Amino acid sequence: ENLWVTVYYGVPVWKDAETTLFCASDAKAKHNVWATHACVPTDPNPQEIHLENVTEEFNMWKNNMVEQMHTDIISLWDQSLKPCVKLTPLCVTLQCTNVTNAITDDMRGELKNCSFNMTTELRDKKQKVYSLFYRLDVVQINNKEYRLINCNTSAITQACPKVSFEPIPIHYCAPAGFAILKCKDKKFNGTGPCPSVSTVQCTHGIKPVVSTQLLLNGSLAEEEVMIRSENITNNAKNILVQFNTPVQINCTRPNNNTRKSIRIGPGQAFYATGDIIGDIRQAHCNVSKATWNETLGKVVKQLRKHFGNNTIIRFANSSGGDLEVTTHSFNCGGEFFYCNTSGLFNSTWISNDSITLPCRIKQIINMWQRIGQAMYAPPIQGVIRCVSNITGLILTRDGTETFRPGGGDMRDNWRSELYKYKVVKIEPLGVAPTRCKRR
Amino acid sequence: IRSENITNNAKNILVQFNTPVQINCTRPNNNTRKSIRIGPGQAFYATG
Amino acid sequence: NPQEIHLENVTEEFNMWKNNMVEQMHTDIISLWDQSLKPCVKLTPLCV
Amino acid sequence: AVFLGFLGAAGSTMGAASMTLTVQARNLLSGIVHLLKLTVWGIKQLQARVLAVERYLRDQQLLGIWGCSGKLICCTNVPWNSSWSNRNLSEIWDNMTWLQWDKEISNYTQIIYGLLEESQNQQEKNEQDLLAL
Amino acid sequence: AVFLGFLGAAGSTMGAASMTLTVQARNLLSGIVHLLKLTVWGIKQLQARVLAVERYLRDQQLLGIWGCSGKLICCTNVPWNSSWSNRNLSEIWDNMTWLQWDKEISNYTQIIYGLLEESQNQQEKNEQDLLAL
Amino acid sequence: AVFLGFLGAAGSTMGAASMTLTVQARNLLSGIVHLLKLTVWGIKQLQARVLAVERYLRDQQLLGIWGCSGKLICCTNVPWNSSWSNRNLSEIWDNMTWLQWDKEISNYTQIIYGLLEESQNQQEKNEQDLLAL
Amino acid sequence: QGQLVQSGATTTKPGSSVKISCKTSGYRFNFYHINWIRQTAGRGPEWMGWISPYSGDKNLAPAFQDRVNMTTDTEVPVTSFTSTGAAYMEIRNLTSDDTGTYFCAKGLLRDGSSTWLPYLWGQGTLLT
Ligand SMILES: *[C@@H]1O[C@H](CO)[C@@H](O[C@@H]2O[C@H](CO)[C@@H](O[C@@H]3O[C@H](CO[C@H]4O[C@H](CO[C@H]5O[C@H](CO)[C@@H](O)[C@H](O)[C@@H]5O[C@H]5O[C@H](CO)[C@@H](O)[C@H](O)[C@@H]5O)[C@@H](O)[C@H](O[C@H]5O[C@H](CO)[C@@H](O)[C@H](O)[C@@H]5O)[C@@H]4O)[C@@H](O)[C@H](O[C@H]4O[C@H](CO)[C@@H](O)[C@H](O)[C@@H]4O[C@H]4O[C@H](CO)[C@@H](O)[C@H](O)[C@@H]4O[C@H]4O[C@H](CO)[C@@H](O)[C@H](O)[C@@H]4O)[C@@H]3O)[C@H](O)[C@H]2NC(C)=O)[C@H](O)[C@H]1NC(C)=O
Ligand SMILES: *[C@@H]1O[C@H](CO)[C@@H](O[C@@H]2O[C@H](CO)[C@@H](O[C@@H]3O[C@H](CO[C@H]4O[C@H](CO)[C@@H](O)[C@H](O[C@H]5O[C@H](CO)[C@@H](O)[C@H](O)[C@@H]5O)[C@@H]4O)[C@@H](O)[C@H](O[C@H]4O[C@H](CO)[C@@H](O)[C@H](O)[C@@H]4O)[C@@H]3O)[C@H](O)[C@H]2NC(C)=O)[C@H](O)[C@H]1NC(C)=O
Ligand SMILES: *[C@@H]1O[C@H](CO)[C@@H](O[C@@H]2O[C@H](CO)[C@@H](O[C@@H]3O[C@H](CO[C@H]4O[C@H](CO)[C@@H](O)[C@H](O[C@H]5O[C@H](CO)[C@@H](O)[C@H](O)[C@@H]5O)[C@@H]4O)[C@@H](O)[C@H](O[C@H]4O[C@H](CO)[C@@H](O)[C@H](O)[C@@H]4O)[C@@H]3O)[C@H](O)[C@H]2NC(C)=O)[C@H](O)[C@H]1NC(C)=O
Ligand SMILES: *[C@@H]1O[C@H](CO)[C@@H](O[C@@H]2O[C@H](CO)[C@@H](O[C@@H]3O[C@H](CO[C@H]4O[C@H](CO)[C@@H](O)[C@H](O[C@H]5O[C@H](CO)[C@@H](O)[C@H](O)[C@@H]5O)[C@@H]4O)[C@@H](O)[C@H](O[C@H]4O[C@H](CO)[C@@H](O)[C@H](O)[C@@H]4O)[C@@H]3O)[C@H](O)[C@H]2NC(C)=O)[C@H](O)[C@H]1NC(C)=O
Ligand SMILES: *[C@@H]1O[C@H](CO)[C@@H](O[C@@H]2O[C@H](CO)[C@@H](O[C@@H]3O[C@H](CO)[C@@H](O)[C@H](O)[C@@H]3O)[C@H](O)[C@H]2NC(C)=O)[C@H](O)[C@H]1NC(C)=O
Ligand SMILES: *[C@@H]1O[C@H](CO)[C@@H](O[C@@H]2O[C@H](CO)[C@@H](O[C@@H]3O[C@H](CO)[C@@H](O)[C@H](O)[C@@H]3O)[C@H](O)[C@H]2NC(C)=O)[C@H](O)[C@H]1NC(C)=O
Ligand SMILES: O=C(C(=O)N1CCN(C(=O)c2ccccc2)CC1)c1c[nH]c2c(F)ccc(Br)c12
Ligand SMILES: *[C@@H]1O[C@H](CO)[C@@H](O[C@@H]2O[C@H](CO)[C@@H](O)[C@H](O)[C@H]2NC(C)=O)[C@H](O)[C@H]1NC(C)=O
Ligand SMILES: *[C@@H]1O[C@H](CO)[C@@H](O[C@@H]2O[C@H](CO)[C@@H](O)[C@H](O)[C@H]2NC(C)=O)[C@H](O)[C@H]1NC(C)=O
Ligand SMILES: *[C@@H]1O[C@H](CO)[C@@H](O[C@@H]2O[C@H](CO)[C@@H](O)[C@H](O)[C@H]2NC(C)=O)[C@H](O)[C@H]1NC(C)=O
Ligand SMILES: *[C@@H]1O[C@H](CO)[C@@H](O)[C@H](O)[C@H]1NC(C)=O
Ligand SMILES: *[C@@H]1O[C@H](CO)[C@@H](O)[C@H](O)[C@H]1NC(C)=O
Ligand SMILES: *[C@@H]1O[C@H](CO)[C@@H](O)[C@H](O)[C@H]1NC(C)=O
Ligand SMILES: *[C@@H]1O[C@H](CO)[C@@H](O)[C@H](O)[C@H]1NC(C)=O
Ligand SMILES: *[C@@H]1O[C@H](CO)[C@@H](O)[C@H](O)[C@H]1NC(C)=O
Ligand SMILES: *[C@@H]1O[C@H](CO)[C@@H](O)[C@H](O)[C@H]1NC(C)=O
Ligand SMILES: *[C@@H]1O[C@H](CO)[C@@H](O)[C@H](O)[C@H]1NC(C)=O
Ligand SMILES: *[C@@H]1O[C@H](CO)[C@@H](O)[C@H](O)[C@H]1NC(C)=O
Repeated sequence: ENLWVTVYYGVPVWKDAETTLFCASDAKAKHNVWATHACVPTDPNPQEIHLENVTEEFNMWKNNMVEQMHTDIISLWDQSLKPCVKLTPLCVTLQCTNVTNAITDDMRGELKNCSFNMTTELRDKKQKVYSLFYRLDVVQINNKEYRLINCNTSAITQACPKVSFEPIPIHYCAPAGFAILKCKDKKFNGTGPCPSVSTVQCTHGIKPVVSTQLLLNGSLAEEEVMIRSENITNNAKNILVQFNTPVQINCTRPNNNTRKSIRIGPGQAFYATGDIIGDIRQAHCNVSKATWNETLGKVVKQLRKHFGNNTIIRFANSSGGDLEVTTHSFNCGGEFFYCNTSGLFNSTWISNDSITLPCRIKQIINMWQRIGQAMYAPPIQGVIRCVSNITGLILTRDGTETFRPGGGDMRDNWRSELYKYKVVKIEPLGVAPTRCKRR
Repeated sequence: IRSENITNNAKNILVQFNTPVQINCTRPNNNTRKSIRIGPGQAFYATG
Repeated sequence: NPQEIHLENVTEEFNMWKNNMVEQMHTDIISLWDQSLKPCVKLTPLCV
Repeated sequence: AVFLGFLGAAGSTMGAASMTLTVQARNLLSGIVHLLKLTVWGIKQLQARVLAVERYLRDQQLLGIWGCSGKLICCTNVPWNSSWSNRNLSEIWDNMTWLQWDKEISNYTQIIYGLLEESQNQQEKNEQDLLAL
Repeated sequence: AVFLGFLGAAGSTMGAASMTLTVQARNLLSGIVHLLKLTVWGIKQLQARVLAVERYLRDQQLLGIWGCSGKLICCTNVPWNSSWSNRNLSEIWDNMTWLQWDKEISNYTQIIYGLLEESQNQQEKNEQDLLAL
Repeated sequence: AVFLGFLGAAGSTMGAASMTLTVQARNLLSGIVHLLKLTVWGIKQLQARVLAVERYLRDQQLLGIWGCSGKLICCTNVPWNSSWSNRNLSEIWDNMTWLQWDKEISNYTQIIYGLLEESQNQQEKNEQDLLAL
Repeated sequence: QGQLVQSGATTTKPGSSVKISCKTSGYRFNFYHINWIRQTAGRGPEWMGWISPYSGDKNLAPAFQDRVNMTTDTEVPVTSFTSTGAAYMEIRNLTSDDTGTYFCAKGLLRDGSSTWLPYLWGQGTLLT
């Protein structure tokens, strides 16, 4: 009856918002391209507070964190490439032959032995030097004259070889007065009201692994194998499936490579591919045919929940596009693999040893956003072999169903890890009536 | 009319109208821009 | 007026060999030189 | 006892959450947010630092122009206009949560913030007129 | 009523302006000043943000070491030395404006700020000596 | 009188230093720390500015959640557990300095900061229950 | 708001055991108890018992102590404050003297001295 306004400072109420999210990382110390040394050390006690009775609305497809990580990663690469060697003198006419012929017909042109004139430390004196280049990095002229793949579109820079491409777990954190909300629902769709909710000062460790088709080294579901898309009934919206069991994939570039330093100027050094010690073999990836068949069936079972227990779905290989999107392209040991994937999506399923993936290698990779910039990955010495799990996929429907892979948008990778998070802002001020009066 | 020392001839006079006197300008030549590749990713735009 | 306040009765531990100011001045001076050399003439054509 | 943690009583009743206000009060400025390098992570952190102190003082400023400086629970002289919410006390403090309460009182939140502002400008004018003897 | 707006009573008498202090109190930290890009407009805005919070807390710090935390009108125990201004009350609060008043009291403004500072250090020492029983 | 200056009584007894608290209170935010140029000295100064306001408000925040907003010497209702220090008053306030006192009480400083925090959350809950009549 | 749709009004004969359903909408099913009330024709209205859709803790009158099984399943979130739930009612050593109209009613408040009080009722169901 006698009710006055009563002010409360520190009430558990929040609203959705967008904010700058800073990074955290664990102590490990060279320097990676992700600059995780320049982040605040993560707490050895990642405090997670459970929000009893709370139910929040989530929407991983309007989430702002993925739009910020997609830009942070790109800013991390541009920052790390700035002080490295510009390779504009390499955009010069190349005299190329095949390296060590007589193996398997049109697989000796897969990599070339190329010699060219080049600037020295003295601006007036030239040098004829030779290097090995993969076929995916050169084009003809129309004689045995070639040129770098990028010289008509982009300028080129080689990554400083002291920088590591190895992904390091990154923790995104909300500033003081903000919050991260986790959806602890073990069968969460990515959108809609989530029953179990917890708040965290920082997200879990997220390795910024940029892969195609197959999601690598990612986080796993705890039950079933979820499938996430905004409009699944729309064939133009990518399907982000996520396994609960990790299907292991082994990759290797078996050629024992040599890095030969070349002085292209005062203090400027281009790292050419010298020669190959031992056999000239084929880069490839293995994945257990048993586990892949099992895990490919789990996706079929959950794909039925959106298309019917009676319908038939089929897996086919990519339908074209740029090379990065038609193949399982990723980074392994510093070299950029581009793996033909037809041996993984060549299967039709009824209503009710290992397989090997032939991979080619590129060195002059282009930026995925703008045009006019491309990086030269320096050649890695020794033998390369990386071992990782496939934890998800990026599929595409066509409208008997058929599903094929793809997905050249980097933020689809971050969606697969930031789906369970949401950024809100604390509003600790609250007014409410009670029979209390000042003085 | 505005100046700091109007009695000084070396201080510019900043007059300001109350009515706007309209001015029309034109370059009537119909020009063409021709892109020229002066390097990898570098393009100079010449007057064709 | 460089104000200096005397701390009567106080006795502190010093260690100029673990001091952080010298590690910051050694880096500030180097950053001052790099900042001041950035906009100046590159002499790569002189390497001839 | 209980100690639900930071925002732990977000789903609890308004009266129960009104006993754990220091939990959310101390976490409005600390967190984890020593040189200032202007890198992609450095400019990021610097913004996260300045934004936190800004929003903290905006609340403390309103808490000041209402006579609630340094209070978690202050009472005012502004009476409750029933057009804000005709709900009874026992169906608010033992029923609703602070989230849904802010959802329905959000319209009149700017009206209430003005009534408290002049009630404090007039209370301190009366306190001066009383100590003038 | 009136509501002259922000600084609206700058030409009014000191007693009339002394009734619209919340108007200028709330506009000391808000204004319009979400990512921190370091552009020519970004470094500009970032400075405008840090400068505002700095000058705000310097005032609130002095307001604190005088025992006036969260007050628009606090009274002190420092009596008025007539050498500051021998003007009478009715010829100040019904006559002068706050601008010209600050013009003539500006000399002794540093003297007054010290008298209030130790009067607060001694008042809180007396309050402790009184609650010791 | 004396006026030992900023930190002048750092070697004095705790009772003597407890009479010159405004000396160190006013030097927590001013100093010498107008455009923001991002040079090697500019990014430096900008950090020195933001760090000072951060550490200042962290103290004032703790001073707030204890009911000591704007106080140099506030008293609490948390009694002194002798396991913190069994020393007598006359052998503390007329003997020890604040530096060595912080050296031996440093262990339990986090324990004490919690007892004052809930004593203030319960005191303001009792003050509301008393003005409800 | 709040709605509590009840099951059908079908009838059996003594010795059996029937199940009564109560479907809720427009409110958080877990935040209030679920009561079962009986309006027999040859007796004053009787409170059978309430159950917690959150804590699972049930409490019945001693007249129904070992003769009634009360169960509720977990809710389905619709919005941040709206869910859908269900409550079930059973009788063991059943006769024809237990005839009347049966209602389901949710609790009043979430805390205090009148937490479980039947505040929002269903349309009722006719029995044998
Ligand atoms: C991802 O998936 C990929 C695909 O699965 C996978 O790729 C695999 O990579 C590995 C390694 O990179 C490959 O392994 C190689 O295998 C080669 C072939 O090995 C098989 O064949 C030989 C020879 O077979 C003839 O001889 C036997 C009897 O010896 C007969 O029974 C046969 O029928 C056949 O003879 C008839 O047929 C011939 C033509 O077909 C006729 O010419 C002939 O007249 C006859 O008619 C077998 O001996 C092998 O058996 C061995 O392996 C079995 C398991 O299969 C084991 O039980 C046991 O260990 C056996 O020893 C096998 O069946 C190998 O040549 C090769 O190893 C040699 O080469 C490498 C480099 O080239 C050397 O470093 C290495 O040391 C080996 O050199 C020895 O052998 C050569 C060949 O003679 C000698 O010249 C040499 O001097 C040396 O001799 C020394 O070792 C001998 C034994 O090792 C010993 O006897 C000598 O005394 C001496 O000490 C290598 O192992 C594999 O093929 C790939 N997979 C496929 C499908 O190709 C990849 O790994 C996966 N993982 C990733 C990428 O991470
Ligand atoms: C999340 O949301 C849910 C649902 O809203 C909240 O659960 C509700 O909490 C309130 C507050 O605690 C409850 O109100 C109380 O109800 C009890 C009645 O329960 C007693 O009776 C049981 C059967 O007779 C008995 O078995 C219980 O004893 C123990 O057994 C259970 C077994 O599960 C155990 O879980 C219990 O914890 C007990 O240990 C139980 O004692 C009633 O006694 C209370 O009244 C007292 O308290 C009030 C003030 O709170 C006071 O005014 C009274 O005078 C009296 O002193 C009080 O009314 C409610 O029953 C819960 N369930 C609902 C509403 O469905 C939960 O708290 C929320 N959590 C968070 C973190 O937000
Ligand atoms: C800017 O600066 C100017 C000049 O300094 C300020 O104008 C002065 O304001 C003060 C405060 O309001 C005035 O003092 C008051 O004077 C009135 C006397 O005026 C009355 O008499 C008129 C003739 O008899 C009569 O016609 C008036 O009635 C209406 O008509 C005029 C027509 O223009 C209309 O404009 C008026 O507004 C009236 O509506 C008028 O009533 C006197 O009555 C006042 O005394 C009362 O109030 C004081 C406290 O304020 C109280 O103590 C008394 O007991 C009594 O209750 C008061 O003395 C002054 O006359 C104005 N003019 C000057 C000084 O030349 C202006 O306010 C400044 N504005 C700002 C925004 O700073
Ligand atoms: C640094 O550290 C040193 C050492 O700890 C501190 O020096 C000590 O200061 C305290 C506080 O002032 C002293 O305690 C007082 O002692 C006097 C006794 O001294 C009197 O007797 C002398 C001989 O009889 C006499 O000559 C003195 O008179 C003058 O002469 C000397 C000549 O050097 C001159 O230096 C003096 O300053 C005098 O002007 C002197 O009067 C005693 O009288 C005091 O008691 C009064 O005060 C207390 C409260 O303070 C009150 O409770 C009493 O009732 C009484 O009113 C007081 O006990 C101590 O003697 C000093 N020396 C030590 C401990 O060895 C120094 O202060 C520190 N400085 C800083 C900046 O931290
Ligand atoms: C790529 O092509 C270049 C051609 O420019 C190859 O370089 C040349 O390789 C030959 C054969 O190895 C070298 O000749 C050798 O010289 C040594 C030293 O006297 C001699 O002992 C050998 O018998 C042989 O004659 C030649 O010097 C070398 N030229 C240069 C400029 O290095 C290169 O080997 C090819 N690389 C690959 C991987 O195919
Ligand atoms: C997925 O995660 C795994 C594990 O984090 C990655 O495996 C790691 O791969 C790197 C390089 O491929 C290995 O570093 C190498 O170590 C060897 C042995 O010392 C050394 O010879 C090389 O020069 C290089 O330093 C690293 O040891 C290895 N870690 C483990 C635990 O196996 C894998 O690369 C990741 N895959 C992707 C696509 O990110
Ligand atoms: O951030 C990027 C970027 O475009 N990417 C995509 C490629 N990438 C991979 O890991 C990868 C995955 C599959 C096949 C090949 C490469 C890392 C991030 C850049 C930002 N500035 C860049 C620049 F100035 C030159 C070249 C690049 Br590449 C970038
Ligand atoms: C790749 O080739 C290099 C040489 O080009 C090999 O390096 C040799 O390794 C052996 C180890 O037993 C050393 O004794 C030699 O001194 C190394 N030579 C040089 C020039 O460094 C390397 O072992 C080869 N890697 C593989 C997997 O075969
Ligand atoms: C990928 O390679 C790894 C190791 O290079 C294989 O894992 C090994 O499996 C054998 C089974 O015979 C175990 O004895 C080893 O201990 C495993 N090694 C490690 C490091 O765990 C794995 O089986 C390979 N997978 C595929 C698909 O080729
Ligand atoms: C300037 O010249 C351009 C061509 O150099 C003219 O563009 C033509 O515009 C007509 C519009 O009727 C189109 O049908 C043609 O296809 C255009 N030609 C080209 C090559 O684009 C343009 O109209 C000229 N502008 C003026 C003002 O005369
Ligand atoms: C490389 O080998 C392939 C197949 O033998 C041949 O078609 C191609 O012309 C060769 N290129 C050179 C430069 O020798
Ligand atoms: C280098 O330049 C000379 C011109 O003097 C030319 O004859 C030669 O073919 C060039 N070398 C290469 C590898 O292009
Ligand atoms: C995702 O799951 C929620 C669960 O309530 C459902 O409402 C929504 O329609 C689903 N969306 C898609 C695209 O599957
Ligand atoms: C991928 O492999 C299949 C068979 O292994 C082959 O038919 C197809 O042409 C390959 N695609 C590319 C782009 O190399
Ligand atoms: C500008 O106008 C003011 C009006 O008072 C006058 O005092 C001043 O002398 C003028 N200055 C010039 C340069 O005209
Ligand atoms: C409530 O507020 C309205 C305007 O929002 C006002 O007209 C009315 O008089 C107020 N009533 C009470 C009782 O405060
Ligand atoms: C006024 O201040 C002067 C110094 O500024 C001082 O000498 C004088 O005693 C003071 N008088 C009063 C009455 O406060
Ligand atoms: C002192 O604190 C200890 C724990 O640190 C506690 O067990 C003990 O009861 C306390 N005693 C008093 C008198 O406060």
